[PDB]
Amino acid sequence: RIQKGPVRGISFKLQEEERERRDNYVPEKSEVNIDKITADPVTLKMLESIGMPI
Amino acid sequence: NKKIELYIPRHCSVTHTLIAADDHAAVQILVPHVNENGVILPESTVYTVKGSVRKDGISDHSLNRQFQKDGFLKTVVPKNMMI
Amino acid sequence: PLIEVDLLNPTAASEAKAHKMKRLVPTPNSYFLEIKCPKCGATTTTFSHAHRQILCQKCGQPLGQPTGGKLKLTQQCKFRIKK
Amino acid sequence: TSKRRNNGRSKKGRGHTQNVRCSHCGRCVPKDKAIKRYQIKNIVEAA
Amino acid sequence: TNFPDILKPSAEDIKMMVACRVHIGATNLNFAMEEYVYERGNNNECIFNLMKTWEKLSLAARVIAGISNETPSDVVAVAGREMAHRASLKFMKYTGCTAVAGRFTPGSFTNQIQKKFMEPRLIIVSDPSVDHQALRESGYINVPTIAFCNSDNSLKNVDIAIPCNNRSRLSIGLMWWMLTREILRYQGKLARDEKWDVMVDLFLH
Amino acid sequence: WTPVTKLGRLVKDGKVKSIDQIFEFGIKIKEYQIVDHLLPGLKEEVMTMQSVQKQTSAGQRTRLKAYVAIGDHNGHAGLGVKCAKEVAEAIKGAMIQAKLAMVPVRRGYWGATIGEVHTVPCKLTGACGSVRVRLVPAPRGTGIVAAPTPKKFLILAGIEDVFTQTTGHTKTLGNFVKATYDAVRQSYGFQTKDLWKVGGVKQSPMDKYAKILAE
Amino acid sequence: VRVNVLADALKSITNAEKQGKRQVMIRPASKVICEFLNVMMKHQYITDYTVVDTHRSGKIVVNLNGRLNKCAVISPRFNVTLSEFDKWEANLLPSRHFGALVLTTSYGILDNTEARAKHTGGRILGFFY
Amino acid sequence: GRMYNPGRGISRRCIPYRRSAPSWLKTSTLEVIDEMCKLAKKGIAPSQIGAIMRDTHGVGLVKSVTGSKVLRILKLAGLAPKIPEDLYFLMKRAVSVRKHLEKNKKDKDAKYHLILIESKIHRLTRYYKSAKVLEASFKYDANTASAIVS
RNA sequence: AAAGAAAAAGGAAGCAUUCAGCAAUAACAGGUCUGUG
RNA sequence: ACGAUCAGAUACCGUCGUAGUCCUAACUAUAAACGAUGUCAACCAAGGAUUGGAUGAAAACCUUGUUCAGAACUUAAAGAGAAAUCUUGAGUUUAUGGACUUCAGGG
RNA sequence: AUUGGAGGGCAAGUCUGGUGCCAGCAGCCGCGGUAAUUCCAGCUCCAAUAGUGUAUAUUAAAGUUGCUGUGAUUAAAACGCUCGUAGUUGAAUUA
RNA sequence: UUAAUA
Repeated sequence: RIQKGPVRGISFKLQEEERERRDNYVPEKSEVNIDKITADPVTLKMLESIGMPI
Repeated sequence: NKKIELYIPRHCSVTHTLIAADDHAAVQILVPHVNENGVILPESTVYTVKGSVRKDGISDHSLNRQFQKDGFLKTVVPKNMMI
Repeated sequence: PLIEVDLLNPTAASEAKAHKMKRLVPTPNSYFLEIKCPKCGATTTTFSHAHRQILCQKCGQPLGQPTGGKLKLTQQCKFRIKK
Repeated sequence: TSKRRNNGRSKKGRGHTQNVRCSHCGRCVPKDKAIKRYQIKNIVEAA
Repeated sequence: TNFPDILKPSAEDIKMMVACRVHIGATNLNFAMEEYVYERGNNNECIFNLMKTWEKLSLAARVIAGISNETPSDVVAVAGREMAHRASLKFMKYTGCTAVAGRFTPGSFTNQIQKKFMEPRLIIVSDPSVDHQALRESGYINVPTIAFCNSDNSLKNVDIAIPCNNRSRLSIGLMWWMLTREILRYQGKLARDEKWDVMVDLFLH
Repeated sequence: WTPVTKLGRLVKDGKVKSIDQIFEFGIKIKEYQIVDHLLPGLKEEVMTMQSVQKQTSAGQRTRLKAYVAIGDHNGHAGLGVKCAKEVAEAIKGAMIQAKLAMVPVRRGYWGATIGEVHTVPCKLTGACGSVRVRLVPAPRGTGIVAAPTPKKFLILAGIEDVFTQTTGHTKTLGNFVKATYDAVRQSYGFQTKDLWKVGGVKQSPMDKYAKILAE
Repeated sequence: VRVNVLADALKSITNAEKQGKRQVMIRPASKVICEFLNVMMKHQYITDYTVVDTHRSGKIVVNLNGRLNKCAVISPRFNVTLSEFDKWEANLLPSRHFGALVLTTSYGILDNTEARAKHTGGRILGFFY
Repeated sequence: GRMYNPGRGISRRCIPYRRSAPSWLKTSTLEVIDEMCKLAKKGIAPSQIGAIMRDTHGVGLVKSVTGSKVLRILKLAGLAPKIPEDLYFLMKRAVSVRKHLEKNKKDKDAKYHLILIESKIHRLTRYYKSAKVLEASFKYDANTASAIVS
């Protein structure tokens, strides 16, 4: 079962090292956009109420 | 001679009532002061909430009146409730 | 209510929602109005929650029908609230 | 004592309800206290 | 004063919060969080006042940084929902405050003979609805609590509440990240005029 | 020895010198060795040893339930309950529970401030089950006008003069003492006129000694 | 129906303080209700109150500060003699230094301490700890 | 609540906090008195008389304009009915039920409510006699109320 | 998804392989003072 | 009154069947006539839904906001109780007193 | 220096001789059927003491008669319901 | 279907 997939009660050194290499992986280009934004018209009510336009 | 009182008890900052020795839900929140750069100071303002206040689900609002009064919050509690 | 508001100074929105008597100082929800009869130029002053058929002061042109709580003015009758 | 808050009925600001007859034993039971079930079946069995 | 001019949020944080749909609450509104809600949405969804969310967030961060200066281990942060396990663990990494990711054992705060007997001075909970067990134990050990509450949540045994969305991963990851960044800023370890190296995507699940 | 809780660590170092310091901030006591350290020479009084029984397939499972009361004669008292298969283990377990249930007893004067403090400050009522015990302040000469069961407890709390008016099934010795402990327990929770003043800002021992405890 | 408006007012105030409320509203205002509140204020059990006129025996708003344990009225106002003050005080007040009765006398509505000084008895109204 | 049945309704009228006449009202007391006395001659109850002025003439309260109540004005003008308005309307209802009861002898809810209605009459008559409005020689008789209340 | 279940093959052995030994808490006022210095 | 069942069965089961069941007039005046909870009044923690009005929005009925009245329900770490349970009270009671009537005193 | 008692209520004996569900003790629970802490006796000591037991009655205990002060869903106990006279209780308001 | 007692 371990070879097929992880097991809840089993945790070995190899499994922990694989987790640390993959969870800390950070994309070079973040998936949060900057030059698109854009939302529905009623979203713009709070941005302008707060005090900043897009 | 000997002191009359074993101790002088604390007063809840919301209800202005004594905190019993057995009140095991009474919290104490310390809010440190900050300098002009936003870095906190060793000193702090102490706050006390009685056990019954917390269990009713009203301690959060009751504190917000006290936090706003002392300046830690500015635009949280509206005017008609700022009492 | 667990959250409590100021009782001396109630907001306009809260006072408008309350029942006409349960306000701080009870006020009526009614008012006195005048209607411009379509047939002529005359104006008839009347109650808001009138309990009878209302005709023009000049001629017998009807202007409202009483329906259990407020006058039902005709679609071509224009009115202004007397202050 | 009171095994049920509603006394086992469906009764409220009434206080007398008509009787209905049991489907099996023919007993008289009040309309609200009776155990009502609905049946919708074909007149031909699946065989 | 007690809320100096430097603690107001920049436009980017308000830009980021809307990008992560933090402001959007649930349908049913609890009586305790009526103040935070600004106006019901088009589809009867509560929309939180983002200014009040930040004011509560900075106040919560100030309280945490006060305790965590001397003994960071006296702050315990629990995250019942799997969409907050990574965020709580990342908070543990950069602050040193003990974190609980899995199921909360009912008695870890009161059973002194138990080997995982943890004695905190402050508890942070990601959801009062999910983490009721940690919340209810604070009523036995005299410990204040901080919570990230949605509009439907019950505000019992909580003393500082952060009104925010706490279901979507973007909403959950951002608030933990913003809380950690503000905690360090009050601690002085992070200049208020510079950008944090770790981005939000590290906190997201 | 070998304390496990933070307060237990503090008292063993001799940092919390007064039991009243713990009561001020409402810190729970979880080690009976703490009370022994802070209140030496406590007096013991076992109120009763009632035997309960559980019906089983083979018969009855008899256990002995011990009600013991503890407390020095200077305003502290505690009541603990424990049931065990042996008298020796029942008393020892109840004795431990009595120390954990220590409570402060506020007492005052009757008519004037002539030392020393002798009687309860006001009228206090303890609400057990059907048993209800009322305590009334009394002049100097009168002893504890009460049944022997709560008189033994009221002596250990240092209350030299009091008046009592009991109501309910006082033959229930378990509830009779439990109601007395309830009346005394709320003596310091009742806000009289003399407690209106907030006093001065004090520091909790758990906050100002947190650096040493963690390290 | 409403027989004792002072009973309705004093039960409102105690219920407000048990829940820890900051202020309470009393719908029918009377002279006796105002004089009872003034006695409590002189001993600093309430902060203040404001009488709002509604042309219909208007309302009273009382501000409470964590101090009034219990204020109550007493059913039929017994004629209290100066020799009966101790018998009433021993029954209604928790101790000899804390509580205070309230009596209506020819010299106004006073408490037991200043009615004793003026050497006058009267019908008892209530008390407060 | 209501005197006889367990109903509890709070349907009331709310007098405004202005004891004087409104600014927009310019009619004098002479016009009010003459119009209100003209309605009194038409056989109209004071409760209805005030309503007609409020709906038609915009005089919603008469104590605000003339300084005295409707009944006092009619007493001064001699138009106050001998039998007070609330007692007359109660005797009219008792007669109406009693007439229906003649043909329908088996109606037991009408006999119950006739008992309640007539108890109201004896409660009001007791009060008015003590208030000297009704002479002590007045007495309600079912064999007599048919003619006086018609 | 898991603890597991049912063929079949292989095997000397595949019902926990089969048959037994030891076998907890509490109890009977079950038999023996005619086994006992 | 029959026929079963049973040791017997004057009963449960089956068949027949007088009074009664139904309407009118008149008596009777009792029920686990129960919410086993007297009538009136004040204060009183969170909700969702419903019956009937009023009042805005949304084109008689439906969907929503507010408010009055009605029969109910859910949650409580709170109040009470011997507990079950009660919360539109069975709460606000040894911190004992809002008004009135009826009833109980071991079996 | 006597009187009453030594299982519990209730201070005082798991001492020795007889007695064997018999005699009997026992205000109440109960003890006695052959190994009686309770019967009948011997010794010892428990209480009061020139007094000490018993019986009947008053008072407290009794918040088991309630004005202070009771209880009424299930322990006993809210009239089937409404009207109704006496009785009791009755909104604010006057320098 | 029938099924009493100590």
